[PDB]
Amino acid sequence: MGPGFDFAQAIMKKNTVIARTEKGEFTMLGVYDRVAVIPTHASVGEIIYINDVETRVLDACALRDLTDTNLEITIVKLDRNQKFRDIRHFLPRCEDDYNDAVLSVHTSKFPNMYIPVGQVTNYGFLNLGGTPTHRILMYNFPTRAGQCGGVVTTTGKVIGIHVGGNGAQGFAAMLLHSYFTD
Ligand SMILES: CCC(=O)Nc1ccc(C)cc1O
Repeated sequence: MGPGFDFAQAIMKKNTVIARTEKGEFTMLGVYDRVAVIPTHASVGEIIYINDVETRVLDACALRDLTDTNLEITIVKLDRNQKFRDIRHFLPRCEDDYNDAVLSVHTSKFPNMYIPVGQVTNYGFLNLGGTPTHRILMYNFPTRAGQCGGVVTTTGKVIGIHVGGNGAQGFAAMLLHSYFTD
């Protein structure tokens, strides 16, 4: 409907796949080459389904900060025959607050879904399902089951992936440029 939705659509149409694990279907953001991200609670194993195709996982790493605190991001390298568009230049370098974000989801349950969530706070620490988690973004939208892995964007930046909610607020794990240096 406007330039926020425009940037979000451009990311969804080229840089997402539907990932299926034993824990469900998730929006999965492709970042560069065969490297993507997914919430760590997806419990990625040695095999994953990508757009309903059986795919070997070449590597998977559940990220933690240097205090050995969960970040809820798993980086996955897929044995796929095609590379993602390189979007690392859209990733923020530092922890920040944001205005006017969009949360975008693409699954069998919620195809072509876009939500204007408004202001995003650098919330920091969250007890996420009992697990102490750092680098959490918060937005005041009543997000639901089915939105995990959703992409959080502003105009020109890809800032996080949706990892939870409390019925009134939604929570995303930050993406930082430093997670994807090669
Ligand atoms: C029910 C399985 C379980 O451990 N759930 C769970 C809760 C919180 C987080 C952060 C990850 C999770 O995997």
